[PDB]
Amino acid sequence: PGGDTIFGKIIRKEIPAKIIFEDDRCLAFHDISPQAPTHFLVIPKKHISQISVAEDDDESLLGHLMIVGKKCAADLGLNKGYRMVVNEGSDGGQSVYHVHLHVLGGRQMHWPPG
Amino acid sequence: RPGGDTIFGKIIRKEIPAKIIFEDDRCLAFHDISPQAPTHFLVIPKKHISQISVAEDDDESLLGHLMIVGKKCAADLGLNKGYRMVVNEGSDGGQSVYHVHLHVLGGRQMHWPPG
Repeated sequence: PGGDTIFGKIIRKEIPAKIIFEDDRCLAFHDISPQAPTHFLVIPKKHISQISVAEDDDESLLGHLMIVGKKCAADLGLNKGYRMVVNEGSDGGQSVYHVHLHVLGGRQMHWPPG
Repeated sequence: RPGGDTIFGKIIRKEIPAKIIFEDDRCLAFHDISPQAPTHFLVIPKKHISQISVAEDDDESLLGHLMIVGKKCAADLGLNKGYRMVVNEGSDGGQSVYHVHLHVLGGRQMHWPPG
């Protein structure tokens, strides 16, 4: 395992998180520093440090994060829409080196996206 | 019609011009006409899916492929300091074209919140 980051600790259930959905290969949970009325993350259980090092073999898994994200969004009542975000590196503002998909909604999201 | 009715379908079929970065059997990457960062491009599926909220379970590989292509193009374009990937859904998400698309933005510091 899950990796040497705080998201690894969350996957291993070593520290608490408000879990929305789990399966054998990913976990969705509310972000601890929410930027919208609904703001959650979907992360793979496989430790991929960042999107730039993902491989072709990971394509199904990455797509799974997005499908889980959109299903969780529907379940959380985000019927007016939402925004998904993946941050990479310094310029991307990536805060934890474990791949994570942000899903934000419950308010108008603006442009540019940061 | 292959590619759908939106202006992204027109781009897929080469009916309107675009600044194409990458093309394969599943997707197309091209620069955004209204960039919000020094580098700002889109990766879209050739299969028309109107928005992420209606994607099917069987679309997983294709959606993941958009991200792999996004990160490969970012590398090929020299975005070594990082970048942000964005999918907009519906009104609150600020979606203006109803054909699924992955934004990739870089070349400057991106801020938080992401809009």
